[PDB]
Amino acid sequence: AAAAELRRLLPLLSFAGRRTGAATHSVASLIVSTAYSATAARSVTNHSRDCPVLSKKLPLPLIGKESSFAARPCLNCVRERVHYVSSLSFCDYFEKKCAEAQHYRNGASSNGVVGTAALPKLLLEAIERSYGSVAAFKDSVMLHSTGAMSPGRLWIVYTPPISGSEHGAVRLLNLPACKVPLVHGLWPLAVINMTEKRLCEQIACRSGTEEGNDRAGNVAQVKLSSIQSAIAEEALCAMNWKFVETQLTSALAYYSSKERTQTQREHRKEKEHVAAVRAMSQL
Amino acid sequence: VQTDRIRQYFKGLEELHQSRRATASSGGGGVTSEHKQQSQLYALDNMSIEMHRN
Amino acid sequence: DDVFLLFDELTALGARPDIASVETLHTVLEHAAHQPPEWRETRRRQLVELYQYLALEEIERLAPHRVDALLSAQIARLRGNLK
Amino acid sequence: LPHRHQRVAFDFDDSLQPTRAEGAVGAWFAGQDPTMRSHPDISASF
Amino acid sequence: MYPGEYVPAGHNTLSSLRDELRSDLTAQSLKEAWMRVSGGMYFKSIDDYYASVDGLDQEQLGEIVSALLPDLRKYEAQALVTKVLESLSKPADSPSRQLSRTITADAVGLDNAPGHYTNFLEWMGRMTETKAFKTEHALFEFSRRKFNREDVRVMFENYNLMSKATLEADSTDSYSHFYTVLHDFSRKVAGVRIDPAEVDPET
Amino acid sequence: MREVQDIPKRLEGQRSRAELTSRGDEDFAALIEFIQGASYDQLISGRRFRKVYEKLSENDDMFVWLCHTAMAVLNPGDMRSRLIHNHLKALAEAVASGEMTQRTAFRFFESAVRSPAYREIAARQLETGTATRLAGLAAAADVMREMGLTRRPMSSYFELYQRIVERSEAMTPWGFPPLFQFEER
Amino acid sequence: DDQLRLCEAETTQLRMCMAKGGSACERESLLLDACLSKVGHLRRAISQAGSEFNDWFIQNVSD
Amino acid sequence: EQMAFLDSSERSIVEGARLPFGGKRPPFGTTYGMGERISEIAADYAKGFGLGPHGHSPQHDTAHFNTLEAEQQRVKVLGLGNALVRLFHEKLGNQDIQ
Amino acid sequence: FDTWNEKYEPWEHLKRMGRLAGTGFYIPPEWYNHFRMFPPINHNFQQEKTLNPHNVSEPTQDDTDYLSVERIALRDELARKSRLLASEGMRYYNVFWIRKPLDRMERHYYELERKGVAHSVAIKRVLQMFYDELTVKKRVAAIQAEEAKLSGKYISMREATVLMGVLTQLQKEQLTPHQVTLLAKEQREKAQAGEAPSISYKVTIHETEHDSVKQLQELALDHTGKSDWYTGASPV
Amino acid sequence: RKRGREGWLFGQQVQLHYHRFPDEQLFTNLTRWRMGDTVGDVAIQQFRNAQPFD
Amino acid sequence: LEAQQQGYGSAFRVGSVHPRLPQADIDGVLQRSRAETIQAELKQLVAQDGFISQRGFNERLWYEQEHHRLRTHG
Amino acid sequence: FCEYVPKGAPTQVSLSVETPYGVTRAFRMTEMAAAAADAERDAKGFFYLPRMDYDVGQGVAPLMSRKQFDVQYNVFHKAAVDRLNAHTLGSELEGHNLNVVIRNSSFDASHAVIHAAASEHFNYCFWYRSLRPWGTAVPARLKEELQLQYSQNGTLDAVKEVQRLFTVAALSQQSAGGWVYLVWTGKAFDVIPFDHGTCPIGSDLIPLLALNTHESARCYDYPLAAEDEEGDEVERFVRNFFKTCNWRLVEHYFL
Amino acid sequence: FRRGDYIVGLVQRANTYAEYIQQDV
Repeated sequence: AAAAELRRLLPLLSFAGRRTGAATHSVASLIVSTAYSATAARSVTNHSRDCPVLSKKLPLPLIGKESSFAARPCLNCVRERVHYVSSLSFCDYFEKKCAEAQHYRNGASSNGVVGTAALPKLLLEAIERSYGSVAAFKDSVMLHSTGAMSPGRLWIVYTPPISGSEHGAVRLLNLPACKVPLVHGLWPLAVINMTEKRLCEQIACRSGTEEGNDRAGNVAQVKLSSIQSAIAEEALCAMNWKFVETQLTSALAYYSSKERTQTQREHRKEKEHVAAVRAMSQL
Repeated sequence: VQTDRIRQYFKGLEELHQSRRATASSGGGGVTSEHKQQSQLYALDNMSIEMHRN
Repeated sequence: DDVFLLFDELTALGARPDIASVETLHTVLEHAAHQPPEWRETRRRQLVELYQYLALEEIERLAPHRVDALLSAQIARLRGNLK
Repeated sequence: LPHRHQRVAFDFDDSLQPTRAEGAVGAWFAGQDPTMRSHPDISASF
Repeated sequence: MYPGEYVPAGHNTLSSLRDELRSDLTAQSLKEAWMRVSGGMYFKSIDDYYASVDGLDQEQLGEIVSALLPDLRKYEAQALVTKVLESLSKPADSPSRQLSRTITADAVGLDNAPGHYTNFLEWMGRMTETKAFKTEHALFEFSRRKFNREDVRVMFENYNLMSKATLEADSTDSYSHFYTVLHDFSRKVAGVRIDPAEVDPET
Repeated sequence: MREVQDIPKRLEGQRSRAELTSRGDEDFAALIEFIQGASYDQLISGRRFRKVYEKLSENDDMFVWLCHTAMAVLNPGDMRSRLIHNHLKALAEAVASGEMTQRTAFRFFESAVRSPAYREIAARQLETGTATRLAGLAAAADVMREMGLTRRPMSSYFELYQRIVERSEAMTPWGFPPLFQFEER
Repeated sequence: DDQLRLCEAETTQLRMCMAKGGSACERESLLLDACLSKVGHLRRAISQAGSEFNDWFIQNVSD
Repeated sequence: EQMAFLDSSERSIVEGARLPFGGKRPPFGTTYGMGERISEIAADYAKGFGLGPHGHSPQHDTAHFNTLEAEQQRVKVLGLGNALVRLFHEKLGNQDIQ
Repeated sequence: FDTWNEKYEPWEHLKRMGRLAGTGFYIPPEWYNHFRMFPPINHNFQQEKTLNPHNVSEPTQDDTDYLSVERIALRDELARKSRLLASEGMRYYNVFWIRKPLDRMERHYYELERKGVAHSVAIKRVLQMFYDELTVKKRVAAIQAEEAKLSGKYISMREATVLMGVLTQLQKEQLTPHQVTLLAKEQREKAQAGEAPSISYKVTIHETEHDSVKQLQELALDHTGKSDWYTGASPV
Repeated sequence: RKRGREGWLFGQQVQLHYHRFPDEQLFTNLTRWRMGDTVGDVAIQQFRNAQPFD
Repeated sequence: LEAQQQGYGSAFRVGSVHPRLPQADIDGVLQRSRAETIQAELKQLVAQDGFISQRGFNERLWYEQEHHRLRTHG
Repeated sequence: FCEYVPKGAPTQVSLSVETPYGVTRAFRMTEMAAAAADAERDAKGFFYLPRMDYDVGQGVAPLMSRKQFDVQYNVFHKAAVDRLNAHTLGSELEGHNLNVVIRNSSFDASHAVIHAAASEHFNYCFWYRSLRPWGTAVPARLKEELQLQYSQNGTLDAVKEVQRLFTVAALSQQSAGGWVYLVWTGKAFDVIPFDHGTCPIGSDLIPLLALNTHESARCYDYPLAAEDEEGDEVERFVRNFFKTCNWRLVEHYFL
Repeated sequence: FRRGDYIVGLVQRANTYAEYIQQDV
């Protein structure tokens, strides 16, 4: 449902580079173009005077609904509303590409012993390179499941630096409601759904079966640790690991690429230069 | 003496940042104008000649 | 502008400005120049009148004690400040 | 005053003198509380 | 080593300034970092610090932190200044926080502890900050007779100066007028003449 | 004569009655009679100050007794109990008004009829006999709230809390030599 | 029994033979007096520590 | 009850100071037992009875209600009111019912 | 010293007060009104009469250590090895209702004993029952260190130096609130817009050490300066 | 009867204890408890129950 | 004065605010939640958990560190 | 006879509508309920579920249902406690009232676990306090003060502005994973959007109203309207909360 | 209530003795 607002809103901001396309504007790159400076700069950027959100008039999600907002857009929060919605589509699509694309019968169709035990070898080559043993990573997710300040999605990301084909092969990372670790600089291999909405709908169904004889009952003995380990085990069992492998190959493809080192190598020459004329012109 | 080696020390630190303040501040509180007048001149506490017979 | 009214009253009631008391003003006049320049220029000339009087009153204090080092040290502060 | 192990007027709340027996008595309290380590009146050398 | 006396849990005594900066905001790691970064400035209370910076309001210090930390909002930004200032000194109180200490402690309500042990630990200490303590605290210093003749004059001129209307306005509390009649002495528990020249203007 | 005899004007007649109805806050009037020693009319008189000490320390004979029963009787039992708390309010009625000397009052509270098998029930919660005070001091301070001892409400909780902390410093803080536990020859 | 001053006997002895070379005892200004300034507080700490004791055992131990 | 439930013209207000003891409990050991019997008599008429909410007598040895004014703070935050009244009295507004 | 408190014994009062009020010519005091039916204990005798020290007759003042010497031996060995385990619930005051890990684990020690474990091994293991329990509790602390620090609303130590590194600058170098107002704006620029013979140029602005919110979005682009470097799949 | 209540160690008439109650040093530190003054104190942790040597 | 007795300072020839943003700590925060770093935190905890009798500076207890130099000398 | 009965069972005269299978099957449910008095005694912590004054057997009036109140009170909030009760022991913050454990644990990396749950503990606790089921009218002592500030010369937009200001404050909670408070900032009332794990107490302010934006606050009842209205049920939510608001409390803490 | 319980009055808001907060201002 996120496509509606983007094409409704990307005409506002010009600094994107692409817009009003069939998501030809890479909505990921939007989260990499609209970044920390969208939200983390809410105080300093000082939305242009007559900004409604700063006057606490128009909610940040519904700037687009107002047309007069297009007459004088709030510069940064536009990127914000662009940033957030873009992430929202991103997590969904990845959630879909990982779970609404889980139709691959990974084996035994089981919520059981598999967890992380039957998966492609390269990850097993990469997991044990980071997580010591595959069993350890099987329970570490449970900890990234149980432990979360705000209930959020657990992600998997790769960290480049060491070229010993070991570094950051897998790093689990849970995050708040709709932040995608792109902005942190981390290639999100796989995403886990531990969202608040997903859990509460799991609460009612497992709450009792009842046989319809005694009475309509309600339960409170459930501890969050179980249900939050119940889903995290189900999404680890029904996970689409080949799609993950596709990510890992592509994720490694970037950091292994010469052009990456090159695009960084072209950039400082581009950065150091523009900083030079500054010192020269001021004298 | 150990505990006292601490108390006698930390005052030695706080006296600095106090005495430093008079020289560091923008002409901050140094010798007080009432201190210049009333408490400067020789008395039993300040530079007094001998307070004992013999 | 309110501060340079205060300094006038306390001296009107009888108090004398001392060197540290004047550098208080100089610190306000130098840094807070967001006022139009003429308002500075009445102070930038009046603030000098203090120093020139302050130094004249400064030497008469250290006059008889035949101490030139402190005297040269006291005027040193007064010289840089008017620079 | 007569000392503890030689007294014939036992106080109201103080333990009266313990019994004397060989230490190997743990088995004789089979059916009692299987966590009772020792009875505070069974003494080895009293 | 006294029996029953033990080194605190995890408080590594054998630490030094030579050792690296501890990675935890605690009572001991901060004041240790305050030794290196700040030297030796160890104020008694927070407003002792403000006296050093010569009149800087908290919101002003709340400004500079908002720059160093763009993520926090304004009223989140000021909170940091209070913390670090209250960490290195005795964590202080305000008539707003003396209400804050109530709202958090009243919200939880009655505890499920065996004898409501916490609530008593709360309600007892609660009374100690009430005016009706500084008043009674003064009386104990009054009965112990630590004042001089100069104070009696000051207490007395506090009594003449209060109007009978204020008495019935204070006799309500049954403690408040004692705070006034003992105003100066309540604080004194905590903390060469130059005549005009009389010359003949004529001769 | 009344001060050396320690007796107020007894309820002789209708005059004396209304003499003792609207007395008011005796704690403050004494502090006014003394503080006025600095006016021109009179000089400060120790005999007037001495009058204050008793007006403040009427109920100290009682206040001293509570710091004992709470902070010196280890394992008093659950003072939250109406049974135990009533024992105190009854005895607190006796230390104040002087019906019973402190030492006798103490030996009542310690040997008050508390519980059947009281030693054994304690042996489960209490290992070394000692017990917690913030349950006791809760009830201890609660007595002089129930019994209208002082006009100032905080005087009760204070002089309890203030006597303890000063006593918390001397060696063997709590246990007293029973010869000197209270006023005695 | 705290005979504190290690500076003391230096005067008390070497003055007995102060005809050693020839002079008065001007070194004692450090030894007999200034060596107290390092401990003058410690002596005050002792007395009150001892005074609280003479006050203490009167409360319980004394007869 | 006189003050806020009646108009200022027709309400008799009894002052406290003019009362015999000032209207509050006298200090205990002072008044020959005159005041103590009053509050005692007062409490003897004001003590409760019957099975309360917790399930015991108000004078039970273990179950103690009104711990640190919990029931007092309970009513103080709930508010003895009615949504039905709150709506109606809003809709009536300034006008008098008459 | 023999009858030092017999005249003040409670019974001797209530015994005497019994026959006093019984005569009907002595209005009984308040206490005897109440202690009439709650009479004190029968067998609470002074040591001054029962000439035995161990006779702890008073039921309330009773002092005794029920902890078996073996248990005092056991719990001391577990405690002394690991301060954190000993001082779990007693760091400021003994808490009634929560259970102390020492207790819960000293319970495990008995089970390992009866399960065949020799003492020396049981102590090494049962202590680990804490160190694998504190593991997660201290691990999760590092897990929720990410969610907080990465969110940016929480300050680790490295940024805590800065605040005091600034706070020290205030009193060490007195800044008029006017000057402080600039230190707000002049630092916010370096904080927001900062970044890491005319000689070519210095070590200057093109490589600095300060961290800026600007630098963050650069550290999202892998130094490419383009929105599109992430080759992975994305909504289309 | 001549000696009276006495102690075997040095005739003391009270049992030796520097600290007895499990929450004494807490209660005297009440003001500093609610006000968070004693969050990380050591003297209230280290010597809460320090009792004299045997 | 700085010129009369303090005059011949400089015996030879007598006559920053840097702020540092939290999230910028990229690599440090990442690794420190893995076991390899946590087990290091916990093993250190094991070391500083035995009943330590010191409670204060063994150099302030000069009779201790001046013994610790003596072993260090040998 | 309320003490002996398990934590939730009913208490009344049996209508004999239950057969032997009706009873014995219930008895087990009473039996396994004893596991509470075991577990609660072994899981007893320094912090706890704060008891609700208004009885919540029926769901909070119009705002919430009882199904929605089982989740937050009995499942989530407890899980916000269990974290704190667990992590407080061992830390120097062991055994402290909330106002001490909040600030001391506030704003630091490692301690964030406490500041997460504790600052949430008070949060969920205050959301119970703010809800009086059928709603109460704002006392005049406030209806004058709210009127002074939040009507920019309007026709008594005292609460009317407050309502909207919340909806903008809640919609601004773009995460939909935070809290919303009407805090007294020492000078001015202003609703502040609060992220989960951070309360206004950590911000030193005096909170007055608590409003939950977490989905678990609305998850079961409110998005039903959203699935039929397609706009913002959260707007429909906020408009319904003030039919249950408690200005009576925010009067006490006003002074 | 309705049955039983300006600019000048505003100033007073901001027996024998309370007469002067009405009067003396």
